[PDB]
Amino acid sequence: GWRLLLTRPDEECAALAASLGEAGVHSSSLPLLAIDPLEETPEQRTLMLDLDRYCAVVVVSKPAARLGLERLDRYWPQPPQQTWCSVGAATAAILEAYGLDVTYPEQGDDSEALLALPAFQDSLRVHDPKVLIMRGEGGREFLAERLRGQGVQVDYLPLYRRRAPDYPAGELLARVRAERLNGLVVSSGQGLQNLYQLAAADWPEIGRLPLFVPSPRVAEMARELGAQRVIDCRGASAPALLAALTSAA
Ligand SMILES: [Cl-]
Ligand SMILES: [Cl-]
Repeated sequence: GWRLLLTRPDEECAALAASLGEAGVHSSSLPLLAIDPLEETPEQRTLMLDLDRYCAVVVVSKPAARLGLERLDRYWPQPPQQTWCSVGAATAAILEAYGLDVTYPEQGDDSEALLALPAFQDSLRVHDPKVLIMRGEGGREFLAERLRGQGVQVDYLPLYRRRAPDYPAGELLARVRAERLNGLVVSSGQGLQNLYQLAAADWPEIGRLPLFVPSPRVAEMARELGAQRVIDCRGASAPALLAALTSAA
């Protein structure tokens, strides 16, 4: 059967490993990014104290929901009236567990899916619309750029930095060989980049394996890097990965 390398951050990695194990798929976890919470600056705290200026808040990732909820809880006994948005169901559920109503697409692989969602566009129907994006220190500029194009002002709240964990030399190749892995999962472009960087000289070998990517954009990024077997899952969730595994080899 399928024997997969997972490369997602540690917390999301364990939840995926468990789902895959429950479905009877073997996996080995090698997080290619670690999540380092950011120290809130005075300018960032001000954004949070003025959270009620935003008609929508977009949470781009599971760590952004977790860390973003900490600051919400810190500064808001009662959350202001605004629309909370997510790209996927899995990010939405962290917010939902807190008690928020979340706007998100059902297909939901990428920023585009949220951007095109009628419920999301409706939340922008406001005088001088302002949106807050909760995310890492860096990321995709697409959503901000597009929102600004429609006359929406866009602020970022960085919550964490993403860094490559330090592994003993050869960890990636050792894992693929020792665990007889026949597939790789990445869940983002940065994750895919870190994989290429860590593969280094063994990339011709590693790039050979079925590479399961969450979206068309990441699929394109992977071809550009020389990955020979690029597989587009319809999103980053476990069910999406299972359906993609069934269809592949
Ligand atoms: Cl992954
Ligand atoms: Cl970052």
